[PDB]
Amino acid sequence: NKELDPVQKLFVDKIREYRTKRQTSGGPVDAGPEYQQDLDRELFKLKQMYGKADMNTFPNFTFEDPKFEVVEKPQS
Repeated sequence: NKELDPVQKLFVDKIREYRTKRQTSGGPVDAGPEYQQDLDRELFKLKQMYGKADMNTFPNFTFEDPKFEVVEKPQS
């Protein structure tokens, strides 16, 4: 495997589907027409956490799913 197996690709195409929604028209970074470099850097951070987390925290990379509904109330 060079740098993308027959599946990992779907991942990069998943973080660009959940972050894309957050974009809308007002978020982090200038968010210009090619801010993708700021969106990939954020999603790229996951691959780093998954490398040590072993996907033990995320049942299937959610970051939006309702599964988060566990303790919604505290400021945090």
